[PDB]
Amino acid sequence: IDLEMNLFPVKISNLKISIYSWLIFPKIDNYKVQRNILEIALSEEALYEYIIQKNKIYQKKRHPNIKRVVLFQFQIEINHLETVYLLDNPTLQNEIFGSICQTVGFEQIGHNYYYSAERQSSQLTQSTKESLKRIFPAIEIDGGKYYLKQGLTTAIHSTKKNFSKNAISNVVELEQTSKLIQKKNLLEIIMDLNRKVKDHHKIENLLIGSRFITHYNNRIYTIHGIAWNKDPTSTFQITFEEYYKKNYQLKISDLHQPLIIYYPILYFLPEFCHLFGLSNLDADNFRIRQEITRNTQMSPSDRYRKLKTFVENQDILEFFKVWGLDIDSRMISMSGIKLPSLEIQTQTGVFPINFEQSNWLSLLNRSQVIDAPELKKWMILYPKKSMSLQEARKFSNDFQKIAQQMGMVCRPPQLQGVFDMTKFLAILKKNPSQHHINSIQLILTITPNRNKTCYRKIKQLCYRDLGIANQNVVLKNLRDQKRRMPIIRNLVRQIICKVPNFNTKYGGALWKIKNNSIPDKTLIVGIDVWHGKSIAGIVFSTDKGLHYTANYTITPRKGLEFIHNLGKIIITQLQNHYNATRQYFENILIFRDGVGNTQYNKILQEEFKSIQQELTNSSIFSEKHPKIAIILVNKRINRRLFHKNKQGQILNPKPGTFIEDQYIKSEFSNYYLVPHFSRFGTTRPIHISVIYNNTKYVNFQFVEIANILCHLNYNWAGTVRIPASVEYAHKVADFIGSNQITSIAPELLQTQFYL
RNA sequence: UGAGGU
Ligand SMILES: [Mg+2]
Repeated sequence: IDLEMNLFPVKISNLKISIYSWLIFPKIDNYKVQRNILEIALSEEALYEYIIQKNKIYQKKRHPNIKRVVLFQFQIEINHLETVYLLDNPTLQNEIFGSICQTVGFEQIGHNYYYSAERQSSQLTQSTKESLKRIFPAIEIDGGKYYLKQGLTTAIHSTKKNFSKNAISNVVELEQTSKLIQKKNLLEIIMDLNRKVKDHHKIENLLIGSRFITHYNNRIYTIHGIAWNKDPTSTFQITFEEYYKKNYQLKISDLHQPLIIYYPILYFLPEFCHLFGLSNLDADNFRIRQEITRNTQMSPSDRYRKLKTFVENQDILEFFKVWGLDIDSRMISMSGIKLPSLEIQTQTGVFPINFEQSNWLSLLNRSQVIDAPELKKWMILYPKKSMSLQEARKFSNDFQKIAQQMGMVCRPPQLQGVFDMTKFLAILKKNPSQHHINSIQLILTITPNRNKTCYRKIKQLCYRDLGIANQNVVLKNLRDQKRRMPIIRNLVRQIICKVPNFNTKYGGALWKIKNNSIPDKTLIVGIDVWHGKSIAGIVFSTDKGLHYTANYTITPRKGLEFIHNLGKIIITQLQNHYNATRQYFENILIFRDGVGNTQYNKILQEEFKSIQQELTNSSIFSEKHPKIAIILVNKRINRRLFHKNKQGQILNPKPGTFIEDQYIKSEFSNYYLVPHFSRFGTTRPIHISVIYNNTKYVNFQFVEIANILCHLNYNWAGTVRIPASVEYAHKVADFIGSNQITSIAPELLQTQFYL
């Protein structure tokens, strides 16, 4: 099965690069006049071949330092600083690549590059310019409100003894990425909110956590606060108005505007910012989401053609070859391996997946469930202001009949309406005896407001004070009839997994696998971190990826990603399993989440040493050490795989296909897995990094296991991208962090409360 | 917050 790999083999010439430093006698840092005067000076000296990267200049040939006064509108310095070969340092190679991509027309936003119209270089011909405009058009969203800039994310990587026919020195990764910006500035948004909200604190709540790009400097930041008592007229030590006039030459319109705060404390003027991504007021708009998804999702044929016509452009290739990087227009020839077909089973029948058919909602709608606890004393909460009595009764009735159809035996609930929708549960917690808090197994909730404060309040209060699981639906999302029945069926699906069982205190199980490649006597561990007070979530599964007994901890330092006491909470669960079953786990697979960018490897080794110390210290488990496997799986990658049929047509790789990365120079064995299926567009794979292994089975079985976990995600009826043990950990972390839980009641920890 | 891929 032939495949193509979006890494172009780049032949890099050992060009001698000279680094020059420039200074300007006047105290001007306008980011545009400095470049202009530098260009004037370079033209005066007549060095056409040059590269400008902020404070340094790249040249192919070393020439002496020239300083001269430029008569404009004034001493321009040149200082030789560095000269090493290009081949040795990938950092340089990336810098020249980025500067060239900036020259050809792209703008460096964050770490990516995005096309534009004004910041362009004239040496490009009109045909090439039109082709680039077509390939990377600035799409308009919402009829003049949102820009959708389409550009490339790039990286230069060294090869690891590549077979081809000669070994290539380096490869280049190219990914087409679309980024959304909003036309309106921050000041307009805050004024609009103040018009209707009329509450500064509520405005801070709505605006906090959002990302914004400043255009005068074009850098991205996160909203950490807003000072309303602070005005541009006030002074700060190096007034903000004078600071912008001198440093950036931008006229200020609002002298009484508040200033947004982004501490490492820096203050930014909202009139010169723009929100990042979809607006919160339109976050879940169906038509808006459909339009953006249509405009950013490229069919595999479309994406492949776009990439091929971009790379095959002889003019851009000449531009890059000038600076020693000869990109090969062809693509890496490659042969992949398809994992064995997987068969899903339930309590009713056995139905293999075979080719495609990677969604099985029909199976769950026409069959029963595996594990489901009887619902006896469950509560139903509906708003009494938006009172629909007979509608509430019929909702209870159809919920009951669907639960009966799903194999989950259910009892009539206690339909109760509240004005407050929050204080009823407070009264419930105040009186255990009257309300029988321990008797309630589940409290279904209906809130019509969708506000993120009430929802967080109910999910935190039901889990920190009572320990009764709840399920939330927005009343508007329920009133319509087109997707009401699917929504209620998915409600049954989530409730099955979200209510504790009486026997083993476990959640429900929806499907299993007929033949799991997961070896017997194995504890699958999935760990993720949500960084905000940052929380690390962990999930252990003694069975072959069926039930997860989650746990959480506070990462010692905010922003840091390293668990201090991983070994303690792992040996605790091993001891619990030994006490329960008098059995010792033969294998322990750790599917930790992260990016192995030379820091996560050290962190993972530190965690491994910590767990080794704890487990050797453990008297019970010292003499028999369970085998350990530390495997990194990654979500945010810019890699893709393209598939070729006999007729030479682009197609998504068949789901479950995988490959071993023999090109990137990494110390550990990497694999690329496409687990899922998407109807439209190329599907982004996942990066299985096998950092540490002691277990007998080869890494191929590990990739197969990860694919199995992918084909076991209970939240989505069909296959998913990230293996369930990792997404579950991420969901644990997101739930604990977002809802500010002080401590989850231990009884619910074994339940799948994160779904 | 019906939910995953985008
Ligand atoms: Mg949910």
